[PDB]
Amino acid sequence: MTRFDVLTVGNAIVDIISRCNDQFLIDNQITKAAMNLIDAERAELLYSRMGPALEASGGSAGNTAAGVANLGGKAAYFGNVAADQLGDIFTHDIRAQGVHYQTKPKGAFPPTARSMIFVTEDGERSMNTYLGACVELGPEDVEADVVADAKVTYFEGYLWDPPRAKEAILDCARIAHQHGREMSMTLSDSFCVDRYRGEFLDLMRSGKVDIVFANRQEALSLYQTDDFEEALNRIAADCKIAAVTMSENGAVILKGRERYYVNAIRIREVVDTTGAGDLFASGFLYGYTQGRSLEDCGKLGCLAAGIVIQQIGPRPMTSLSEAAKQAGLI
Ligand SMILES: Nc1ncnc2c1ncn2[C@@H]1O[C@H](CO)[C@@H](O)[C@H]1O
Ligand SMILES: O=C(O)c1ccc2ccccc2n1
Repeated sequence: MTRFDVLTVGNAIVDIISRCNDQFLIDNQITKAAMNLIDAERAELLYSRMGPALEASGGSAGNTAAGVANLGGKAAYFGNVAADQLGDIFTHDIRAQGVHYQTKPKGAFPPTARSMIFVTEDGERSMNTYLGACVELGPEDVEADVVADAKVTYFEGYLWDPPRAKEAILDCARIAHQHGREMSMTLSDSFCVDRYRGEFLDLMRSGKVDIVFANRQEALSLYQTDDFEEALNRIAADCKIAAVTMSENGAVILKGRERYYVNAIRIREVVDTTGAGDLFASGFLYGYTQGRSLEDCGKLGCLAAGIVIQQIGPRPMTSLSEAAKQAGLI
């Protein structure tokens, strides 16, 4: 037996969430629906223009680990915060969910990462992220025993922005594969894919990544195409398993020549799309590490995604395991 189902690795971030009108995005030159990297000065500027807000632990991979644990799986997380109040919040929330989290802060400065997330009337989220302490994540933060004892190690494409995180990920891939485990990544964001297109392709083609998560936008960006069918064919050729999400249109899981389409759950109303892809990965990787069929992994993904988009904030505040039991996915 193993000690963990899923280890995730990401930018440790606290979210600062507010609703805005569409004009706000245009006036502030915020790219809608994207992750927008910002410096400390821009962070202060945007915050001064933001309305009253709510705070919640975030980080894409963090959300994913929390979601695995909520479902009843065993999760761990690597990510670097600062020794400050935001970091203490971050540490509390993820450990409180029963996720193993032992990455040690290096000091108080730079401070813990935060993302100002603006939710428009259509439920879309536009993130503005100051990386702070996340720039310090490196190979020293790899808990080798944790990687070795985890069935799957999953990481963000977003980790390619800070300088040394990629080296930790390469160490992770080596360890995971030497112990017969699997590696997984999410493409994270279509602009992130654009920044690191060749690098991400090489991760898949060299076999460093076994399982890739993408949405439609990321897949189209990856192969620089308007043709979604081309994108699916190419992604299936480049990685062992691909899980591609398509919002209200559900998901498709690809493995060689196999394709498994999965319907999205019908929604009351889309409240806030923040976390949707993260929780799709929770559900998928929980199913995968429980030995479930690829279709059933996709079902568990879409269930968790559907739940998170019906609340404010990125981590479901209700029981995913209960929801899966009621859905017969157990
Ligand atoms: N650069 C980033 N790296 C990792 N996660 C991010 C980044 N910017 C925003 N997020 C997280 O994305 C989550 C939504 O997927 C939010 O909870 C937010 O914290
Ligand atoms: O075809 C492209 O080259 C392409 C496609 C999608 C993109 C999304 C964000 C940034 C750059 C992109 N570039």
